[PDB]
Amino acid sequence: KSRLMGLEALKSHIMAAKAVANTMRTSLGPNGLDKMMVDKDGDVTVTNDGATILSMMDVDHQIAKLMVELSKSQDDEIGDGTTGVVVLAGALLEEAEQLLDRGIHPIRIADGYEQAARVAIEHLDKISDSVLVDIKDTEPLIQTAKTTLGSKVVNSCHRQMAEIAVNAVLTVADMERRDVDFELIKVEGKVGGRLEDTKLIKGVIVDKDFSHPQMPKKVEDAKIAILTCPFEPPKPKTKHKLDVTSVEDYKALQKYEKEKFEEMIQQIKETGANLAICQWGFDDEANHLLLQNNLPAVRWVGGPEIELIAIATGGRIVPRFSELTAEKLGFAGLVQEISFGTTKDKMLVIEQCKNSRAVTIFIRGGNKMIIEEAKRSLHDALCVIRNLIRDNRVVYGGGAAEISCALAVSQEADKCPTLEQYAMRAFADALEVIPMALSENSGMNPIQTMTEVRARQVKEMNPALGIDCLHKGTNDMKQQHVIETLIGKKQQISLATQMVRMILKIDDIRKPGESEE
Amino acid sequence: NPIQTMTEVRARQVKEMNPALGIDCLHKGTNDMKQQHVIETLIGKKQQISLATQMVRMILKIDDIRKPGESEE
Amino acid sequence: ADEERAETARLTSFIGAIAIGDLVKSTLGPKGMDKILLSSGRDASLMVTNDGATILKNIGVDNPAAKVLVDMSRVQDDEVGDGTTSVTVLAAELLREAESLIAKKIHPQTIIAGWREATKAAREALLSSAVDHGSDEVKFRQDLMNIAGTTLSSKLLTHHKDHFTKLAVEAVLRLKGSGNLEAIHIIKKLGGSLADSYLDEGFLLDKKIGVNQPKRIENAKILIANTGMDTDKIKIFGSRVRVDSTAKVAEIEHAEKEKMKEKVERILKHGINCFINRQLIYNYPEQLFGAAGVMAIEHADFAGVERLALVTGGEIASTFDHPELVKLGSCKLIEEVMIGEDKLIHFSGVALGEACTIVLRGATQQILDEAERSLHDALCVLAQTVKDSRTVYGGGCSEMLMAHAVTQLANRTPGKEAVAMESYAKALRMLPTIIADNAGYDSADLVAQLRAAHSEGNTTAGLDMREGTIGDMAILGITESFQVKRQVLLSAAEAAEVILRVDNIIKA
Amino acid sequence: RDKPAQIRFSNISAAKAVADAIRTSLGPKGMDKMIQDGKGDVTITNDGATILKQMQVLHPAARMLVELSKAQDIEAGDGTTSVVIIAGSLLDSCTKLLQKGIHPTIISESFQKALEKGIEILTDMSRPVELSDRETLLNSATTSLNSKVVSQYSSLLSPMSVNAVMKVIDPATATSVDLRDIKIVKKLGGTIDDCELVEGLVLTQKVSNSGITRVEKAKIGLIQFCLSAPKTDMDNQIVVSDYAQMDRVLREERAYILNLVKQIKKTGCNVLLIQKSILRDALSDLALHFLNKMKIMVIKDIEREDIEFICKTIGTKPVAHIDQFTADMLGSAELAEEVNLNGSGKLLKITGCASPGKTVTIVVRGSNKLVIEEAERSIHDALCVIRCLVKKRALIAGGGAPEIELALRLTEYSRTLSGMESYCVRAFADAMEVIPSTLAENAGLNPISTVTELRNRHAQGEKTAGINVRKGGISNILEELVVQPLLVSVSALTLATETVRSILKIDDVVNTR
Repeated sequence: KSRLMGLEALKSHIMAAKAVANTMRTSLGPNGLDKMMVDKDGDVTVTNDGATILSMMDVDHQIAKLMVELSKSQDDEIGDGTTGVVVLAGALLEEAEQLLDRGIHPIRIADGYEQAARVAIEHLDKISDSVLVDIKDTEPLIQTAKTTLGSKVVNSCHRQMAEIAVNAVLTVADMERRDVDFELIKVEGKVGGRLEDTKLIKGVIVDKDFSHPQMPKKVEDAKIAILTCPFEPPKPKTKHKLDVTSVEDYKALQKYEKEKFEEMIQQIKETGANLAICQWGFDDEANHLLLQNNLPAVRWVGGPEIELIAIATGGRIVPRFSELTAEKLGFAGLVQEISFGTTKDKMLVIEQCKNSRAVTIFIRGGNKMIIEEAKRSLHDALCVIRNLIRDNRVVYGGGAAEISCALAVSQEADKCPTLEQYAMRAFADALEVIPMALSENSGMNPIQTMTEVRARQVKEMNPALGIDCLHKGTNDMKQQHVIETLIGKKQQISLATQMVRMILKIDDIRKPGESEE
Repeated sequence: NPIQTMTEVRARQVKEMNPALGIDCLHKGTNDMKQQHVIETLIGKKQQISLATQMVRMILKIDDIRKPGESEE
Repeated sequence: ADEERAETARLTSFIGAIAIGDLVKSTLGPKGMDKILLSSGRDASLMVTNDGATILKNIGVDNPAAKVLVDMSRVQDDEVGDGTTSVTVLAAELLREAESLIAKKIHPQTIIAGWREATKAAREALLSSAVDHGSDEVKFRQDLMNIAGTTLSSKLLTHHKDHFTKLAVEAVLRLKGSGNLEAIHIIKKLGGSLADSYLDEGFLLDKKIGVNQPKRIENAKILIANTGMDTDKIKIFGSRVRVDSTAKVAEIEHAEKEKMKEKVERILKHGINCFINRQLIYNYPEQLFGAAGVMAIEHADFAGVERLALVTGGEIASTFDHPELVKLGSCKLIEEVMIGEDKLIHFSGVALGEACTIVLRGATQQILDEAERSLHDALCVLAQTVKDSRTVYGGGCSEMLMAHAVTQLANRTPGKEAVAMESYAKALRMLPTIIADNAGYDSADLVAQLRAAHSEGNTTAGLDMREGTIGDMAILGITESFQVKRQVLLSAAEAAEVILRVDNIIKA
Repeated sequence: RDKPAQIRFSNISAAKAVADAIRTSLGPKGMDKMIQDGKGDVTITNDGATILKQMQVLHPAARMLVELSKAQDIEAGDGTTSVVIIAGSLLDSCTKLLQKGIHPTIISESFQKALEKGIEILTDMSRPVELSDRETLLNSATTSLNSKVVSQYSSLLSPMSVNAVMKVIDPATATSVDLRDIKIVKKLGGTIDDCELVEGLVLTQKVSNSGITRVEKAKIGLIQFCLSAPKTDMDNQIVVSDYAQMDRVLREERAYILNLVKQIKKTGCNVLLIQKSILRDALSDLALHFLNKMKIMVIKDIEREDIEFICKTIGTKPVAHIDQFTADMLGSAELAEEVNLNGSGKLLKITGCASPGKTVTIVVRGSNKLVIEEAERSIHDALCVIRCLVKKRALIAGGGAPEIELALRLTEYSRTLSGMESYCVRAFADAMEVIPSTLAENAGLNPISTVTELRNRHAQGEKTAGINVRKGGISNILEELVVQPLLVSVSALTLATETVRSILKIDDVVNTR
């Protein structure tokens, strides 16, 4: 194989770094123009989302490696911020060429990017120190879910989504805990609904319902019998499923399998519950018996969901039918089979007003692209919202923060006479590329457009108002309500600024060429 | 359109012959030879009839195309 | 992954719908030209296609941008009807419009609202010459009739047009508040009739009567059966395998012939002379069922008695085991109607009721296929003509009016995007242009004049590009429900601005 | 795009290239072909009429001419070339109009104009014939049979042609009396004179031996079952692991069918049409012996059309299983006959069969195949040329001549129409005259003599008269003893007319996914 060093590597790193910053820059923000992306499979994905673009790209290099990696630490915690962290890393790398071309060693600038990465996140700190409680922040949660639902263009009237993300974060992730819960938030949805068909389910919706509507739709508080046990074909994991191969076998199994389920569905109710959640469902034969034995219960519960309805409800674990006991049961504040407004989306909810250990946002949509349109949008909302419901620290987005940063950055950059005097100043120059590439997408000349904000910063020297991010012509950060959590913007940088510098410290690469990923 | 224009005074020949009307060579709204007041000397067109088939016959006349390698000066 | 940057992406955005649009813009518009599908990737074939999807889907759509419209234009056709050829050309128009504006170095975003807002005010100007024709039922008749004949047009239909413009409106004038595809029962076969079709009294069914069965059934009370017999009747003992060797292989066929006989026990219990079921029986079975003396009809169609039960007022049900799990159907006759050489067992309980059977007799399926869609398309445009009885002037006259207004608008409306609105307005008059030379006529004057001419208020007077003439859109009958035209405006305007805003395409 | 423009030209390229050499028509002209095929297959080819259908071409534009070939023949039976060769005349005008700049739709619509104006004149010239009387039936058969294989055997085949249609003849004139009703059954043995037009349903059914269903009250049945037996329909409890186990089930199979064929014999039906549908294989190979043992004609899985001929013509339907005897929906035949001419040949005749005033059956007979052929094809067009008269009566000429008469007189319509199409029809109007020129074209050297005069002569003979390609010389072409029914060319006109505008209806070629 081969070892490429210095300028070779220098042209190995920024090269693969430069192009993917470009696909996202015309994808950048709400005006970022979406990208249809098609697999070898005949697939089609219209993506302005970098992480989705990165999920769409298997493209090959340590950069393309780190890129698919870098955004998705921003996309879960903070959500929105996925796009800027990469494109700006390229812009930083875009600079380091000319800046090493000035004869400043890549590690001579390297600290200067991070050194001046301080002022930006430090300047972000200055923007809005506000932190609001759930019931107060819920408007800023949806006011940010104005923006953080905005980029996917599923936002207004989706204040449903915006509000269901308010409680979904609060329900499981506390405000004081500030340990991220996207794991105990259950992201859920189904095709055939509608974007405006939207709900936050507090407990667990199990997809299948009671074996009949001829038995009540409603199981009361708790009494959920947690069951791994066949009332339909078991398909056990220890042996293999086979069915009856003989004529006398359909005779006896029909007669045998009925009276046991008669006994067992009674034995469930003997052990007791108004709901038996079975990993292995009721058959249609066992359905009429759940009717005949006069018990409500769920037929099908997921193999994992038998843990879910156990944990997510806090319901005390009943492993199986043989472990059935009265004191151990799955729990509910109530149990319903809920039509969501489109009977196509129909679930049996085990709902938690007692303890929700998995809170379920249930989105709906005409199809899957539309619910995912909502969900990743709801995600980034739910993300920033959770960030904000932890600490409501916000910042006016669209770069007017960075336009205010870059000036203060490059100034405070010059203060250290060390060669990063200049190098940190060039760092600030990169802070201006995202609203730039946004102003491109906005239909505006970013050059003049930023200088409007520059002038506005010359006016303000912090973002309050700003330029367009959505394309309107009312140029505001505050009144347009272009606002991001103050956290993730700093996290964008922290993710954006070092990877460059980290790639700066690693130019020594054994490769025949870039494509090794 | 020439094809279109032809079809009209064509249809006119079904209507009318040797007509005081015709196409508009002046690119007018009226297509005539009279409201156009376009004309030639009945000499001229007849004199013009003379020449066309005169070269047609003329490229025929002899059997002799034989040249030094020069049929043009 | 293959990264497609904007240079070819916008370009590929343009080529996809244009390269198919040219094919359908022949078919679409008025008729000076069509698509003759010359078919070989799959076969040796020669086809004549006015259908967009038959042009779209048969040919390789593999362009990721062509994927959009071939997917999106079909739905528009699958929704309101005749949207394949529409959403394709109209966005392909915009692709040309974008291309210049692209080549003019203009933000696609700047082009978005420029078209997208222009889409509205055009749909608004579309709503202007949209003229409600619901006045009387005779108006609503001839509205639907003009509209039914509107979607059928620019397509090859032999005897179809004049009969369904009766039927489609017939299906409408019975349901009153919608049209009936739930009622019209399309029955296709080989009858030797060219396109010739008719409203079928009751519903005919195709079987040869023979063996011992007398062919005609009189005073027939049908016993509705949702479950018949295939060959062996299915119940507890219904299956056996005795085969230990090659003799039993031939001897197992003989064992199941017994199972045909026990089927008689079930039907003889019900007692009704006429037993009509879903599942067919064969001629050797006909021996056992016909000698039983009761008349057991095989393959009696669900939608057929669904016709009856609706019109006869009775109940067609599901899950038939014993006679009363479905309310007994009442027909006047179970008869055999002989159409040419055909023998068709024909159930007549009612005539031309609010559920009709429609017998489609043709020697070719493709015409019967494209006849169904244009019927499937019209009734939808007729069912929305039940809702919106505005029939907006078609044949490009709508394009003109919208092109004139939006141009007038772009003049004042933006300070910049007057680029795209007129560009939008330009794409409007496009669809008119391609077909006038197809009559030989000059679109330029037309789109210049007749637009402004009828956008100065001749709006009824409009484009006959079959004759290449200026004629009345209402009187020529060239016009259609305000929805479908706006509906074919919705997707195509949306179809273009998607790949317009697409500046990169990943390819795995 | 350029592709839309070139492909119609590329269509006009491959298509028009084919339809032209498609005229050597008639004549002893041009050297015979041993055609190595597109796959390398050596084939000796002659007589363009069949060489039409024979032709293997590629591309959409070339095959529509085979499609065009197929069209005229089945329609009339006459003028197989007449429909195609004029597609050479069509695409003449087409390009020149596309070279004139005329629009495809106008060139398309130009096809309909000349067509209407053409069917005008061809009927104007054509001299009406009576399709009821034996006379022009014989005469149109005559000239056709004079252009068919046997001129000598055109004699007896003529009443067998004339009576065949007159069997199926419909009141006065109408387009009817198809060749499907006619069942042409090749009978080995006999001669062409021995070819026999039979009034009733005759079958091509060929079963074992003779005396088999020669009897009286021999009905011809259709059975959509077949007979039973253990190891036929009824069960076997015994299984064969052993040749001895094989024997007792076949013995019990044979013994039971022997009773069933009695029940077919007592049915009055001495021909069952045994379903090609196979139950066990249905009718046993052990059974065929037994049905034939009762003088009942069944060959294993009887030829399906015979099943439909008995359905169509006779009205026979299946019956109950022979175990039940028969419901006797088997149609009414008091005679079904196996005729051996010269003591040879298998022909099932159903006499006394139900026939619906139609299904006349010519039995084309001969000791050779060629003998049957020379008869069979000749009578066919004689059947056709009379079917032609019945369908559309009178007569025009033959060999393309009267089309030049149309061509002269159509240019006059091309004079009147006063449109672009008046020129377009005109660009086509005289493009018709290429046929007799190209008919006489292919035989030789020092070429140019007769060709323009093959056109010029007719216009000299003016509007009534022209040269007769078959007998030579100028006259009224419609009767030199040169005729085809007025149907044949007006049938030839529209088809090629139709098919060519499709090329213009082509915006651009494609290829399916």
